[PDB]
Amino acid sequence: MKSVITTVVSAADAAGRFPSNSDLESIQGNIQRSAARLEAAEKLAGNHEAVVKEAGDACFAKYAYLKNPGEAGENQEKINKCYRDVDHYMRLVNYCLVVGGTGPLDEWGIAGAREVYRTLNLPTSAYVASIAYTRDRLCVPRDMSAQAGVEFSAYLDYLINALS
Amino acid sequence: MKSVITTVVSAADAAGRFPSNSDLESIQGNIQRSAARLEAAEKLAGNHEAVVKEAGDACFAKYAYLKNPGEAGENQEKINKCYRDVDHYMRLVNYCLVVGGTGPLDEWGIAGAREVYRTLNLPTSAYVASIAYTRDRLCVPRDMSAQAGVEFSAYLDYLINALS
Amino acid sequence: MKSVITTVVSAADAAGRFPSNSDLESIQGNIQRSAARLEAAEKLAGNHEAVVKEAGDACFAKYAYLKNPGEAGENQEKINKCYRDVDHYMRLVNYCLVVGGTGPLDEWGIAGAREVYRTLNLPTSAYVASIAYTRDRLCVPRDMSAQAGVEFSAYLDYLINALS
Amino acid sequence: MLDAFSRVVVNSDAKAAYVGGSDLQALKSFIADGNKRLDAVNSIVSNASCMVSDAVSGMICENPGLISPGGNCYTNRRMAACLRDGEIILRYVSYALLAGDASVLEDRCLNGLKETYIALGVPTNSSIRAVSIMKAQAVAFITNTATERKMSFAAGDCTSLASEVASYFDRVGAAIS
Amino acid sequence: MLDAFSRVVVNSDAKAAYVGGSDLQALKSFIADGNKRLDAVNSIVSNASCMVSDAVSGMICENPGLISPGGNCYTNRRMAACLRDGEIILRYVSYALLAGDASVLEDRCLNGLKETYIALGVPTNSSIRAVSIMKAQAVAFITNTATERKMSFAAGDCTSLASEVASYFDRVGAAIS
Amino acid sequence: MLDAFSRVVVNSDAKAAYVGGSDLQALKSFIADGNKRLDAVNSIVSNASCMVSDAVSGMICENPGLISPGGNCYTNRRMAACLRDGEIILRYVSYALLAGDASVLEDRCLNGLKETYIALGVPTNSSIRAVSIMKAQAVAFITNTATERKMSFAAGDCTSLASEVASYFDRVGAAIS
Amino acid sequence: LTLPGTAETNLAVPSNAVRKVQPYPIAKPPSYSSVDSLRPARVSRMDADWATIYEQVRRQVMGNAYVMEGEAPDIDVAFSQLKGGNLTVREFVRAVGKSASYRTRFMEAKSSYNFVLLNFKHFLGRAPTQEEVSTHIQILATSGLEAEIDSYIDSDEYKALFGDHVVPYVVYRGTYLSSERFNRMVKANPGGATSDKAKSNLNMIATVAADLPTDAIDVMRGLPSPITSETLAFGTAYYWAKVEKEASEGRSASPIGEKIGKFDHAPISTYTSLCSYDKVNKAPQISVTNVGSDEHSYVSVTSKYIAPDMAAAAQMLADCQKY
Amino acid sequence: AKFRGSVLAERGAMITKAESATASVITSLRDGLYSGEAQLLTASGQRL
Ligand SMILES: *C(=C)C1=C(C)[C@@H](Cc2[nH]c(/C=C3N=C(/C=C4\NC(=O)[C@H](C)[C@H]4[C@@H](*)C)C(C)=C\3CCC(=O)O)c(CCC(=O)O)c2C)NC1=O
Ligand SMILES: *C(C)[C@H]1/C(=C/C2=NC(=C\c3[nH]c(C[C@H]4NC(=O)C(C=C)=C4C)c(C)c3CCC(=O)O)/C(CCC(=O)O)=C2C)NC(=O)[C@@H]1C
Ligand SMILES: *[C@@H](C)[C@H]1/C(=C/C2=NC(=C\c3[nH]c(C[C@H]4NC(=O)C(C=C)=C4C)c(C)c3CCC(=O)O)/C(CCC(=O)O)=C2C)NC(=O)[C@@H]1C
Ligand SMILES: *[C@@H](C)[C@H]1/C(=C/C2=NC(=C\c3[nH]c(C[C@H]4NC(=O)C(C=C)=C4C)c(C)c3CCC(=O)O)/C(CCC(=O)O)=C2C)NC(=O)[C@@H]1C
Ligand SMILES: *[C@H](C)[C@H]1/C(=C/C2=NC(=C\c3[nH]c(C[C@H]4NC(=O)C(C=C)=C4C)c(C)c3CCC(=O)O)/C(CCC(=O)O)=C2C)NC(=O)[C@@H]1C
Ligand SMILES: *[C@H](C)[C@H]1/C(=C/C2=NC(=C\c3[nH]c(C[C@H]4NC(=O)C(C=C)=C4C)c(C)c3CCC(=O)O)/C(CCC(=O)O)=C2C)NC(=O)[C@@H]1C
Ligand SMILES: *[C@H](C)[C@H]1/C(=C/C2=NC(=C\c3[nH]c(C[C@H]4NC(=O)C(C=C)=C4C)c(C)c3CCC(=O)O)/C(CCC(=O)O)=C2C)NC(=O)[C@@H]1C
Ligand SMILES: *[C@H](C)[C@H]1/C(=C/C2=NC(=C\c3[nH]c(C[C@H]4NC(=O)C(C=C)=C4C)c(C)c3CCC(=O)O)/C(CCC(=O)O)=C2C)NC(=O)[C@@H]1C
Ligand SMILES: *[C@H](C)[C@H]1/C(=C/C2=NC(=C\c3[nH]c(C[C@H]4NC(=O)C(C=C)=C4C)c(C)c3CCC(=O)O)/C(CCC(=O)O)=C2C)NC(=O)[C@@H]1C
Ligand SMILES: *[C@H](C)[C@H]1/C(=C/C2=NC(=C\c3[nH]c(C[C@H]4NC(=O)C(C=C)=C4C)c(C)c3CCC(=O)O)/C(CCC(=O)O)=C2C)NC(=O)[C@@H]1C
Ligand SMILES: *[C@H](C)[C@H]1/C(=C/C2=NC(=C\c3[nH]c(C[C@H]4NC(=O)C(C=C)=C4C)c(C)c3CCC(=O)O)/C(CCC(=O)O)=C2C)NC(=O)[C@@H]1C
Ligand SMILES: *[C@H](C)[C@H]1/C(=C/C2=NC(=C\c3[nH]c(C[C@H]4NC(=O)C(C=C)=C4C)c(C)c3CCC(=O)O)/C(CCC(=O)O)=C2C)NC(=O)[C@@H]1C
Ligand SMILES: *[C@H](C)[C@H]1/C(=C/C2=NC(=C\c3[nH]c(C[C@H]4NC(=O)C(C=C)=C4C)c(C)c3CCC(=O)O)/C(CCC(=O)O)=C2C)NC(=O)[C@@H]1C
Ligand SMILES: *[C@H](C)[C@H]1/C(=C/C2=NC(=C\c3[nH]c(C[C@H]4NC(=O)C(C=C)=C4C)c(C)c3CCC(=O)O)/C(CCC(=O)O)=C2C)NC(=O)[C@@H]1C
Repeated sequence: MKSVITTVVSAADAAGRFPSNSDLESIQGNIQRSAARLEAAEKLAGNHEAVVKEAGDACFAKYAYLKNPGEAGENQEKINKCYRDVDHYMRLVNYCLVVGGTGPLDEWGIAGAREVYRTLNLPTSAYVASIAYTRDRLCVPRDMSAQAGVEFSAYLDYLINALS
Repeated sequence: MKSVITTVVSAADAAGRFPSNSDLESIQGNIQRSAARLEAAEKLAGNHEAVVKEAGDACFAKYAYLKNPGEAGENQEKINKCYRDVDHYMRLVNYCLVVGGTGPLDEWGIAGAREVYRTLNLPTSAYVASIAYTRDRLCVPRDMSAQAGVEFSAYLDYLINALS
Repeated sequence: MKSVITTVVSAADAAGRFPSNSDLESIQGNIQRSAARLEAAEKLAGNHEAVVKEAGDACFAKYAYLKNPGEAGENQEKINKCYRDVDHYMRLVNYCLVVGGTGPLDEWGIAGAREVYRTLNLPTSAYVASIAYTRDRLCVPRDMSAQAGVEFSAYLDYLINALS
Repeated sequence: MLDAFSRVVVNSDAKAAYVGGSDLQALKSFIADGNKRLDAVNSIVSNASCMVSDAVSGMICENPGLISPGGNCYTNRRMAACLRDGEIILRYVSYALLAGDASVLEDRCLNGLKETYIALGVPTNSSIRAVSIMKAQAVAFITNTATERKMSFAAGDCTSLASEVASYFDRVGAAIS
Repeated sequence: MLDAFSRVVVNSDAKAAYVGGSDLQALKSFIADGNKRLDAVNSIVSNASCMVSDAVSGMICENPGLISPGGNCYTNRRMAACLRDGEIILRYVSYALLAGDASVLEDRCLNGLKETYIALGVPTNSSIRAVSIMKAQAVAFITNTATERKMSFAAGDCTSLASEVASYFDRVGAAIS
Repeated sequence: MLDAFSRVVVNSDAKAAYVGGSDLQALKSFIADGNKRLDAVNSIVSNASCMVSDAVSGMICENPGLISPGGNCYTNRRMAACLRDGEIILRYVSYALLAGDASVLEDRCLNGLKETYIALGVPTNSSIRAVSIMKAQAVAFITNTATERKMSFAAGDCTSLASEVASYFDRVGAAIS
Repeated sequence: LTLPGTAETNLAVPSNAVRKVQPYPIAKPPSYSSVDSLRPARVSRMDADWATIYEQVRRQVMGNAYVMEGEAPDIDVAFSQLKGGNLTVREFVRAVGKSASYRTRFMEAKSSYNFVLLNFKHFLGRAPTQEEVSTHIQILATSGLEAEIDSYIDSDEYKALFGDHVVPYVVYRGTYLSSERFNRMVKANPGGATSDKAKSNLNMIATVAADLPTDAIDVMRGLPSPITSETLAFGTAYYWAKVEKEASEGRSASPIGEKIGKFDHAPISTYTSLCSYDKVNKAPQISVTNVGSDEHSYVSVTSKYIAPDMAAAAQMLADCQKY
Repeated sequence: AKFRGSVLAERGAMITKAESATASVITSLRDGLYSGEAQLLTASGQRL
């Protein structure tokens, strides 16, 4: 959605011009970066259930007060929706690593979150604690490459800056 | 300030163009009409003490109730305002014959007049009878010429229609 | 579409006012002018085969480079459209002397003319070479009267000033 | 705005005087020389594209530091804006020649041109030269003494319109100074 | 609005699935012939003013009743809009060749073009001839088989980029008929 | 509005000169140390909501006369409008760091800001302290000498980017004052 | 009331604390537009008088309101300061939109979707998209009436098209940002004697600007174009479709049958269960309340309720390989 | 007209080539070429 390609074919469309020589030069930078972030997305796609069951309970280790009766974890089935909420964010991190920008994160996960989590009383501080843990469990030669770990970590703290 | 010259130069300025042939020949109609309306303006200028005293008492000879107490005429000066208020309306008709349009009658005599006389309780029907006495006074070889009297009649019942 | 009549009934419609004594005076000027422009419209509409044949090759005697290969009129079907392109413009001058304004020349001959001739690579200087030949060819007592040739030569350099 | 027929009725409105036959003889003589005024706007607007382009090219060829980099008529965007600025001025003069007084040149064009050209950086002394060439072209077109163009006129004198249109072109130079 | 990378993630959000590894080598092959996609858009947009003038005037020469009084390309006012109408079409099919799918073509140009043209009087089966001349011009440029302008490329084969740019020109004729 | 490459070609346009081998070499070093510039923007925009919440609350702990009534950051409404005021300034600085000069910062953020804060009564000396803590925060993250967070880079010297970002933050302080 | 020279109020960007009023009106957009040569000219502040300006504000910004001589005294106050130089005609339509006369005939008498559709017609002279609707309808839930009107006038679209000295009007551009942006502008803006007053809901553009599909009906677009573009299409050819359209735009027929919601039903002879088609899919709607001794447990036979055709997916989706 | 159209590019290109030679012989004469002791020892280099 908000990729490299759509942000230059919509600026050509609003001025009413053909794709220029500077518009093709932005797609040239999409060539050299695609080796880094599609091995950061292929790594996340085959490892996704392991990384959300270790970043999901980093919320509950840190914020353990929200398992009391009266809070956002009353029973067992809310905690399985609490893992379902954090598996949705890792899918959109995987979708925004394929596309090349923050397209799927902005239109599907960020927009509307200020009103849903406020009215359903789910704390944004305890969503950030699940995303800040998996940013810091990454070390750049073990899990991926060097620049694969940059662009995986670049879309994670964009989500933390959006939610806080 | 609304004649045949200022309606074509404020219509060509709105489109941003030079005075073309349709603008140049609508002022040809201000050449072959001005022999009549400048004749009828000269007869109004040299007779304006006479044609307000034939006409201004006609509102008191017909709407006779205004000279009663608690009314629009109590003293001689309020009657002397009424021969002054109609002499302004004969001065502006003299202004319309020399300009060649309905310029000074709109900008000085008609605009604002409906929310003056409603406030000050002056009847507009007692204005019209002083104008409509003057409209049927026209005797076509006697007062002015035959084509001078047509344009003199036209500005008088534009004023009646704006006061009706 | 742009006349003496249409400008004064659109200035009245924009204010929401009646036909006053101003715009009645301006169509008086359409009476004294249409004796003189309807014989320029009559002289053009019975002599138009001769006046576009001798104006078309005043273009090609000034610009003989247009008959070269790759240029604007390079074969006989493109030379025949040039004499059609000139005859289209002389017919709209005949419509402007009948209407009495620059109406048919504006919306059928001039609007979009700069877009078409820059896309199809037609020189506008070789269009004004055909129009300004007929402006200078006109003799004042021979071809028409004096004031028929004032009106004929005024719509010709309306067309020159819109193309130059 | 105001034409010559209604300039004399705002003077009569300041004393509430009926405009009679004393000051009408100036204004009956307006319609006597009324065909001469209509041939004089026709000789201006027929040659109006040649008058604009010759005036700015004579301004360029007498001050050629406007074409130098950092000049004001430097690029294509600024030379086209000077040609567009210069045909506004010829348009609003020919309204005021057709009306009779300059009450539309002063309110619709010149009211706020001096402080507009200072905030833009337009040189004012070159703008006097572009309208003084246009003043010299206009008095050569309505007195029929242009060297490369002759139009067909009736016989008579037309020097009281040439002195009138020189006063309209000198009001332009007095406002932007 | 969507490129080829966003097409496969709105196909995999519908299954609630991650974009894995077998749905990437059809997308890593998009990047590998990515320099030929960039040369193919460049050879359309370079000689594109010759494309929309040869297509419209070659549509005129096969139906010369659009030039007759009553045709829809009669005056200068309508011919200037027809040459402008044709280069919106060439603009949006080069946005769709650069991106890799026709979602900016299907949304911002073709959704509502049929009801625009029916309400305005445009002959909708003479407009398909101007798009089908433009399809023949575009596949002769990105296979370097034009007879009057050759361009300089590397050696190889672009017959699948020419095969999908014909599939965007066919989508214009199917949204208009 | 401009970047570092178009700052070069507006200097050569003043002399009507071709930009060639003398001052091409200053641009070939801009491209060569160009991945250093893109890591340095990326570290600013990744710590941006901690960085603006610490510089505004750092301004409060310097001067606690803004929490008393009569203060300008007194209310709950004015604390949100100051914490939004300070992240506009961070957003236009990171445009100017990514571009290469401070002409996006002059035209779109600092035009009329001095006249706004005077007419609002926003105190000037408390605002320079708000961007000075943002200046000390910016040079810590892009020389990687931050005490609470360390990011992974390749090794080398980036001190001339950190001397360029402090000239952008000193441009904001000089125009507010 | 403010000051005898002001160009902008309320200080939304910092660059209006230094901004001057424009000395001259802004030019037209520089694309071609063959339809704009068949249109009347722009009414601006410099060329027109105050009889032309107050009529053309009432013809575009107020629709056709039929404002009487005593009613709207608040617009007479804001016109008294327009003539004094205290606010521009950009600020004069901001005072008109935040007045109580604009509220009582467009806000509190129309609907909520329908209020946003008229504001693009009155202030911008076009019709929105669905993404433009849903950002202007959040301001009517979280910030009220006056912050919604302030987003049109302070937009970038307003100041490029009209600026400070031009009355709003229907701009014909040539190149549009989508082809559906053209023919929804023309549909929303017809000519004389139209007056969106007792048209109590639009209901045709209220469902066409709810889909980025459903390009609307071409006889609502061939109608309000300028003539000499639609002669030889309106003798008696498409003319009768215009007659039907104007009898069904007035009285406001709902498009649940023909335009949105499109269920090709079965044949009539293939069922013959409950006899006639008039009463075929009727089943009763029963609602009880059970509060004390005031209930009115009224069973009504409701109408032909149709399949949602959107809530049935879900079906063949929630049970595709599952269930 | 067809004959000129086919030879216009041939003719202007051969005139540009003849003037590039004159410009080269003038900068070469001033640059010290043709002043050598081996050029003045010939009879055709004395005429030049
Ligand atoms: C450059 C160094 C340079 C010029 C460019 C040119 C500018 C210039 N022109 C005049 C005088 C006139 N120009 C006229 C215009 C036209 N003549 C025509 O017949 C056509 C229709 C039209 C456009 C070419 C006219 C009529 C005049 C007046 C002379 C005359 O009677 O013919 C001036 C002098 C103005 C002045 O300074 O008073 C200048 C500077 N001249 C250049 O030197
Ligand atoms: C001074 C500018 C000229 C000049 C002018 C004279 N014109 C005379 C008569 C005349 N002129 C026109 C042209 C004009 N009238 C129109 O209605 C229109 C178009 C709508 C135009 C362009 C006409 C029709 C007439 C005939 C009327 C008549 O002859 O009375 C003229 C004769 C005296 C006079 O009418 O005042 C003069 C002197 N002649 C010149 O030599 C200079 C260059
Ligand atoms: C501009 C000249 C371009 C260019 C364009 C090409 N045109 C191609 C084919 C083509 N052109 C026309 C129109 C032409 N034929 C006519 O009969 C008439 C007039 C009556 C005209 C103007 C047609 C009909 C076609 C064929 C379309 C089809 O087959 O469906 C073309 C491709 C084939 C070819 O090379 O001829 C191109 C590239 N050619 C150029 O070099 C400049 C850049
Ligand atoms: C958020 C925690 C960031 C972060 C920010 C940094 N802050 C840096 C310096 C700094 N911070 C403050 C405010 C703080 N000090 C106080 O005394 C009070 C309360 C009264 C507060 C809230 C001040 C005053 C300063 C110093 C300003 C200056 O030096 O001119 C800073 C630079 C120093 C350092 O590297 O530690 C940074 C990077 N630090 C982080 O890592 C997270 C992401
Ligand atoms: C880098 C900081 C350290 C290091 C850390 C260790 N990580 C260990 C296990 C581990 N790490 C992750 C997250 C990681 N795996 C992924 O698949 C992805 C995303 C693609 C990420 C960021 C997870 C989920 C786990 C658990 C098991 C696993 O999947 O690998 C680990 C083992 C200790 C343990 O069992 O917890 C260590 C020591 N290792 C290093 O070499 C550098 C210093
Ligand atoms: C006489 C036939 C009427 C009549 C006349 C009165 N008019 C009074 C005041 C008045 N009239 C005007 C309009 C007048 N003034 C102008 O300047 C012009 C046009 C240039 C016109 C037509 C104005 C503005 C005013 C108010 C100013 C003033 O006080 O003079 C008036 C006095 C009203 C009062 O004192 O309450 C009278 C009596 N009223 C009549 O009884 C007959 C019907
Ligand atoms: C024509 C319809 C009749 C006729 C009528 C009479 N009018 C008489 C006197 C008179 N008329 C006016 C108005 C007139 N004078 C003007 O100065 C102007 C406008 C500029 C007009 C319309 C006045 C002021 C007077 C009084 C005397 C005077 O100053 O002229 C009149 C004599 C007495 C009377 O009945 O009012 C008659 C008979 N005369 C005719 O011969 C035909 C039949
Ligand atoms: C002759 C002196 C010219 C010249 C003329 C050519 N005009 C060509 C095409 C053309 N012309 C127009 C405008 C004209 N057609 C109209 O219908 C009307 C108004 C009713 C006017 C004024 C149009 C719109 C077109 C294009 C439509 C078409 O192709 O018929 C033309 C053909 C160009 C081509 O083949 O591509 C020529 C050659 N060319 C000359 O040599 C001098 C400059
Ligand atoms: C030419 C090859 C065609 C033809 C074209 C005409 N199109 C006319 C007007 C027009 N076209 C569009 C669509 C265009 N504008 C856009 O913004 C987009 C998509 C983003 C597209 C595709 C619009 C919206 C309009 C009208 C609005 C305007 O012009 O401002 C047109 C003018 C009709 C007339 O006035 O006579 C023509 C002639 N018609 C043909 O005959 C051939 C087949
Ligand atoms: C098919 C349309 C052509 C053709 C295309 C090929 N191009 C090949 C390589 C190549 N192409 C470009 C042009 C393009 N890339 C850009 O980045 C930009 C501007 C931003 C443009 C205009 C470049 C730079 C390269 C270099 C890559 C390289 O050589 O390593 C190519 C080789 C295979 C490939 O690289 O994919 C082909 C086949 N060749 C043809 O013969 C048809 C006509
Ligand atoms: C906080 C660290 C400051 C401080 C900030 C305040 N700013 C207030 C309002 C305000 N700020 C701007 C400028 C900003 N908006 C932009 O769009 C751009 C760039 C394009 C910039 C730089 C504007 C235009 C406004 C007025 C709009 C508004 O009122 O929201 C503000 C609110 C004032 C109030 O109403 O109380 C505050 C508190 N003030 C401080 O004391 C510290 C130093
Ligand atoms: C008259 C004695 C009729 C009658 C008339 C009513 N018409 C009402 C409102 C109305 N009429 C028009 C059309 C008119 N206005 C225009 O601007 C144009 C053309 C340019 C025309 C032909 C419009 C547009 C409107 C609504 C505008 C507004 O609200 O002011 C009307 C008002 C209805 C009401 O409020 O009750 C009436 C009563 N009704 C009759 O009974 C006789 C037959
Ligand atoms: C009457 C007893 C006075 C007097 C009044 C005049 N006021 C004139 C124009 C005018 N007045 C205002 C201020 C008014 N408008 C407002 O919105 C508010 C407060 C919210 C107020 C107090 C404005 C803005 C204007 C200009 C707009 C307009 O009405 O045209 C005025 C017209 C002047 C003229 O052109 O002749 C008058 C006569 N003047 C007096 O002599 C007494 C003291
Ligand atoms: C939730 C209980 C429903 C459901 C709701 C959705 N409504 C969506 C959009 C929408 N709703 C309205 C009507 C409402 N909004 C208003 O502003 C007003 C009054 C002025 C009313 C009555 C409108 C007008 C709109 C469109 C504009 C907007 O976004 O608010 C909606 C979004 C659809 C989408 O784009 O995906 C949803 C999901 N849908 C459900 O499934 C449950 C049953």
